[PDB]
Amino acid sequence: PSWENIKDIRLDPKVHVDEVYEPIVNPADRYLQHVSDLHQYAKYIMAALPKYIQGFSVWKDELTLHVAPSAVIPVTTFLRDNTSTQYKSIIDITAVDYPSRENRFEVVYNFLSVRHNSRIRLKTYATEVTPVPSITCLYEGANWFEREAYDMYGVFFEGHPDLRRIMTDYGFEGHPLRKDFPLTGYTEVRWDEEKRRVVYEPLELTQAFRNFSAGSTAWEPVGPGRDDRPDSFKLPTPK
Amino acid sequence: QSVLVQMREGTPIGLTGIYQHPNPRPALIALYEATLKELQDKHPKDSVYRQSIENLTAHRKQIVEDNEVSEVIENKIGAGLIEEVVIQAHEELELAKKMSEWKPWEELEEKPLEDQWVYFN
Amino acid sequence: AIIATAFAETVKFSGSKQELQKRTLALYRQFLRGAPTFADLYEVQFSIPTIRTKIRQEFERHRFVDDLSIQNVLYAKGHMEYQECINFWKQQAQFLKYFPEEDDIQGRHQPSNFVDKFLKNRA
Amino acid sequence: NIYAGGSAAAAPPAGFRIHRPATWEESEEGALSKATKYFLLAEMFRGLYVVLEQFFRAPYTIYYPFEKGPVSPRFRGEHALRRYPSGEERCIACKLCEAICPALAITIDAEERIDGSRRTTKYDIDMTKCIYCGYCQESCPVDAIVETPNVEYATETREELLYNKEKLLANGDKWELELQYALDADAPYR
Amino acid sequence: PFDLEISTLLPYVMSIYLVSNYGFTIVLLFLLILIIGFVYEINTNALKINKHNKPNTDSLIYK
Amino acid sequence: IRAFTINFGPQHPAAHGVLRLILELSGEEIIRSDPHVGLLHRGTEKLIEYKTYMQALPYFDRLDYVSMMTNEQVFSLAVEKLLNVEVPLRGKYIRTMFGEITRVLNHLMSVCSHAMDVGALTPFLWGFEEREKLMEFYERVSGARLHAAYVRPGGVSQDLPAGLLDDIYMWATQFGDRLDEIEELLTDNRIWKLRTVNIGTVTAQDALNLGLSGPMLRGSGIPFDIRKNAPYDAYDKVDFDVPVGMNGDCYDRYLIRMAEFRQSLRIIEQCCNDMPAGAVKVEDFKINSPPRNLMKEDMEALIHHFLLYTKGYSVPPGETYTAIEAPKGEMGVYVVSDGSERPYKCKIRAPGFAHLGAFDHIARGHFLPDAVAIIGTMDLVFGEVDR
Amino acid sequence: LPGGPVPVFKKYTVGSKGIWEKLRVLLAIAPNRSTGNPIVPLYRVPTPGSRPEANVYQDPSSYPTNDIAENPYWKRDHRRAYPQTAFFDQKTVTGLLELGSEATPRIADGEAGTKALANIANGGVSFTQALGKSSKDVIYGEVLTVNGLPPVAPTLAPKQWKIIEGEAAIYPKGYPCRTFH
Ligand code: SF4
Ligand code: SF4
Repeated sequence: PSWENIKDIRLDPKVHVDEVYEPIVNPADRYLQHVSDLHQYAKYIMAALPKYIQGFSVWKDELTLHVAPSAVIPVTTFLRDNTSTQYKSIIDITAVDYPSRENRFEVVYNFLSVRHNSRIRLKTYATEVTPVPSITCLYEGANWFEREAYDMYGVFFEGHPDLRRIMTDYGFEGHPLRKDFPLTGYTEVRWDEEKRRVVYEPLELTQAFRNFSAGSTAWEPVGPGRDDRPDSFKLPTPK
Repeated sequence: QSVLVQMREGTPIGLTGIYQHPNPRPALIALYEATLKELQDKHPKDSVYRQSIENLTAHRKQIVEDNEVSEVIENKIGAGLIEEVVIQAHEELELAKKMSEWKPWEELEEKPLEDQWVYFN
Repeated sequence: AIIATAFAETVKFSGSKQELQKRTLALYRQFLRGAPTFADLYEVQFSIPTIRTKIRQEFERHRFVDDLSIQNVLYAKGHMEYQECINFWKQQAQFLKYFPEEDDIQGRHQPSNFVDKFLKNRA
Repeated sequence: NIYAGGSAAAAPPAGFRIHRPATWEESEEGALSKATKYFLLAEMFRGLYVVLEQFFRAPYTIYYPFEKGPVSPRFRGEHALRRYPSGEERCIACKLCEAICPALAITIDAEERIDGSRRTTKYDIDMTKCIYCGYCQESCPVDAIVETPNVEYATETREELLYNKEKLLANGDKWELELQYALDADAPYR
Repeated sequence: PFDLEISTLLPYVMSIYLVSNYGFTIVLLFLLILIIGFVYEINTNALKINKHNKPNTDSLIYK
Repeated sequence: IRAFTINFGPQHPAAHGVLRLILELSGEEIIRSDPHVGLLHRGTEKLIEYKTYMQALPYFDRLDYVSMMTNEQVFSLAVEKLLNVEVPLRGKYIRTMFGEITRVLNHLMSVCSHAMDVGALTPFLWGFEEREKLMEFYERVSGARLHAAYVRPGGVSQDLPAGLLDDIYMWATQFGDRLDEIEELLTDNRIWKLRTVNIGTVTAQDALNLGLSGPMLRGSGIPFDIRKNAPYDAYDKVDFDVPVGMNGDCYDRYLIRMAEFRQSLRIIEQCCNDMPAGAVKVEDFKINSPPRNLMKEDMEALIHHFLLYTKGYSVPPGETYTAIEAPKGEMGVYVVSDGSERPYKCKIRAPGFAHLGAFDHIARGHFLPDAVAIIGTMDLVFGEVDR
Repeated sequence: LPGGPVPVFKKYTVGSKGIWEKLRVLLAIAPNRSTGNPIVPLYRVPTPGSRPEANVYQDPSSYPTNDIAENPYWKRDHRRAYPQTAFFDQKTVTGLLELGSEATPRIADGEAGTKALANIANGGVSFTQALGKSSKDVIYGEVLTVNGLPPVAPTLAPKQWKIIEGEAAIYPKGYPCRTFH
């Protein structure tokens, strides 16, 4: 009946099992029934708009769509406007380069059907020279996102007010997330005394940067791996 | 005539920015019949798009046409709220008009480069 | 974010070399008109025709590019730097990037021959 | 049943239709009683009474040069190099601490000494960029660098902040007690 | 005027015993002019600084 | 012709953030705004391509520096989904309830910091005090305070102490009094209710068009939460109500944050009663370290202990976007695996990024002191937005 | 109501004395309120540097994992059993239409079935040509549903919603936030 008389917890019997029996399972089975479901949707999408879809792919319930560069707006309307397909909400866009291939950058989109609790991913491609159009005509927040991945890469968004750099130095030249562009950049900053201001002098380090990815196995030691493709949607063998 | 699909000021419902649409069923079914007419006008009968949405909106319109009260019809739909269904049907009405000019039922206009959808294999 | 800022334009890609040339000409007129604003705003040490003879020679750097679309990215970058300088968005430290050569006469022994390169093993 | 299409089991739930909000006349209390709470400021004096109650209770703060807050055994602060019993430097240059310091604060050169065993010639932490990952502790097989839970080592020059081998062995000399105490509570949970 | 009327009312309150039951009547007429002079502005909302952040009252009239 | 447009904050306008923010005021009414972010922009994404996933983990508790543990969690989740591994049961619950005490911490910082930004000084200290009590609970598990070298992409760094699971219950009984106490002078509060009744309305479809999430989207009325829509980490196995607001105002965005304390405490009640036994890391020694007991005894554990700390663990190629419900909002991460041991690329979706991007759609017409109450309930900590 | 107000002798707080307790019961908003200080001989005793439970502590492990005799690694492997990134061309979907499926193939003559495969695998037909070629039962079987409905955008685990409303709610009415779950 008072705080002096309260019991402790530090001395009591606790639960004490000798050895827990945790069963082993591959964490992909719980996806599989849905994943084989998802394919039927995805093929449907290609049957829906065959003019603009180069392909679809999926890997562990992440649906990925394959759109030409001059093809973005007619897909994204349909992804917004259909009752069966209403994603309504940009989540994040960015780019990834692959300088090995001819079309250099590829532009990725993420959406979120808040009605139907689903995600969808839209990949296009663009060389640094050529554009991709802006989805700021429909998705209102996306104009901020498109403002981001401009500066990191140089990949454009045609048809876009307020296209300008962000989250970098204003007088910066080049693009950071670009595999030719070095890590420390070109220019460092110090306060010159005599100009009573800071000046932008080219790079000098005390310690040279040391990566350690030079120690690396050529073949990726992960194996080929099994599939989870549905038995409907892989090719039937002859006979 | 003209139709309204979202009362932007009225008595509130749970979703803010949306208010209670007076007389949802006739506006809803006229908004349907616009879609039903338009896609038959402008889409050639091969396409999955028109054969889907004609079937879909007809199946939706059956539930709308044959049942009266508020809280039963939307559970028969399985989408969200009544005003919300009105807005999304309005939306696909806009969509089919844009598909009339963008012509999705063609073959693909731009092939990918064959060395483009290759990641790491 | 329906609306833009004051001078920002929707980016749009001119189909012809002539329309690009028209836009660049208007753009150089915009820099040249806003140049006395810059010396007030960025409080710079030097005079307005030095700003103007830089803005001329920077376009002289890129007078001889062949492609339409490489001049298109070049025009877009120029328009963004105009967008920065017309507001307070750059600061005068970042504004004085464009004159390294003006503020300090370089220093003793600028290497010219082979030998002055060689005695400091090319700096 | 069968759903429509554009139609999951995510219908609006039971009673999602919110009530029509109450007007002036669909209110249970009198206007005089409501306006008593209006003018006489009921929820103003209520929170005033709250903070008055907190005036008459205990504070929490401690006299920091005289009392110190809680210190876990797995707390981390500045570094030290342990030694063996009968005093041997305990650091071989496995370079794991160089390999996984994600700010590259570690720099080691090391040579085979007179007797032939490997020891570290120069061991150097850049404590400007020691980011207190503590991964450098978890990366030593022979358990040489540790996390001394000192934090009160604030310097006045950047020159003082480059801990070479000598400062770290001096810290391993100094804090040897507490590092024994900490590993007597952590070496199971490592 | 609302600062000024305090200094107008200020010679009244010193002499209020002399003006028994009648300077009451005069000053109460004075106040009852000034109070409706006040409730001019509150019905015209002269200190409303209203915002043009309107939620677009007009609905989706279509087609 | 334009307004006499201002710089909002160079240094200390909104606490915990460098909010350089252009405003164009016409009647002390914002006709338009333009926040320049980039002032904290360290460029972390360029760095994280040059370090192993092993090393790449404390980039992310630097990101969103008031809720470290959800960032830790979301990168561990992205890599566990990418690696096709499964964290064990004990690991699931311990990561879950740390991700909920971090939620308690995040709302405890954010609500009180917003109250200080408005002017209420008393929660700004009453909350940070209980935050110090939670600094202690970060301290016993992992390293020091405020930056936990914790959940690994294999799961959990290490086990608890011997008695934290007890001690946190002694804390959890009194957090309810210490929470209702700060509730008592802000919730009714005609000053606060005046300042926050319809300020910054956010309609439903415009909340979706601005990509917003978390407490803001749930304040607008849409019932969406990753803990219950696309569940994980035994949030299925723990009963948990979710609050959903009514208007689009900042007052629902306040009241939902007040509610999530009451919810995340119930998390701790259903976690501390039912913490199981079992391995706290992942089962194998091929994505995280072996314990230091048996690596001095076994030959096999050394080579794993060495390769994980020189090379690191090798990841199958592919790409994932894993997004979970940070207390700020939906925080996402998009990692693109080379198949090497460095991530070939890794984007973050910081939650406040679109919140800042949706500013001048909401902030039009309002006043300049009203342009402060809008700030700290979209929670611009600015560690998030640039990076 | 299972988590409602509990009295202050079960709250682990420094409390009060007994005439001042009798004072503050009459002077408080609610009596069941903790002053925030934890109890000193209970909270954080013994210190984590000296825990007798920490003396014997080997390892947490599970039985199919730590089993030395029975398992190999490759049965309990998880990194090399990842699913492959299933990629689909425009062309292989035309293969899925006309050539059929491993559920229901449309191809006999396994020698010439390869020839019927391969031109489509080289681009003999087009997709819209296959759509005109596909029958009503084909479209309603492997493109649309059996009622010919478009597939709903599918979800991992659909979470239906309750709305808790009454005295179990976290706010009574008047307060705008509801508490669905
Ligand atoms: S804790 Fe210090 S020594 Fe260890 S990795 Fe970080 S910076 Fe390096
Ligand atoms: S302290 Fe450990 S990691 Fe560092 S050099 Fe010595 S053995 Fe290697």
